[PDB]
Amino acid sequence: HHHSLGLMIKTAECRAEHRVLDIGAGAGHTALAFSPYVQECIGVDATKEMVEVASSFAQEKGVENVRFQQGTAESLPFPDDSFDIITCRYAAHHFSDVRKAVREVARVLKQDGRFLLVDHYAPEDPVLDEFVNHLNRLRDPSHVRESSLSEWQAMFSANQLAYQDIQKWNLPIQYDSWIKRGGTPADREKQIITHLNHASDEARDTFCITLNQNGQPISFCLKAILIQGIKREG
Repeated sequence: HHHSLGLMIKTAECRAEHRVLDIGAGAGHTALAFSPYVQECIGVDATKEMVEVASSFAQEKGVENVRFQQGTAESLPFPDDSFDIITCRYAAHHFSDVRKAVREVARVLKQDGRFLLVDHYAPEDPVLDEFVNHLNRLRDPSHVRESSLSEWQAMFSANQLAYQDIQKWNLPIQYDSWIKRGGTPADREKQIITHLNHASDEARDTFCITLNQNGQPISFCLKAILIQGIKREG
């Protein structure tokens, strides 16, 4: 996911004295990419296993200014106004309570600090919203919900973040590879195939659904965005 990462780095306007928090840090790629440009990166991930993976990956690359810990966005342990930049890349759809996550992000962000949020999102039309959320939940039972852009705008406003859409793009998904990386079993996959094959015309257009004549899916697109939040006042 080099495009989203490069976009975030570009948009962040990194300075050498900046402190960065990465929410849902995974194997540590986002934090490592920021590390040459800032003073310090802190990653939080929900699983102990990813915290250990990220830390050994930092060691293996010799970076000394990145640290990882276990935690969730819904309860960040950090003081108010402590980060210059907060990043969240393809993680929000896994939050158990996104409204509480944003409240926490806003709390720990410094005044005029930047929240850089990349995720795929639900179209405004509730039927397309539902189609894509169901598709992603079938493949990943960790999936909670991908919010609409309306919803993000309302959550930012609720927490005194200025909202800006930096870039929107279609995120192309190669079906065979997507199923393999999800480890989805045959019966779960059969449900995915039925879902894609029975898509409305509007869903087929919106999500760029490509199929074989025998109904075996080939590709589709998710709707991706980089949103920037800036902490202001109320």
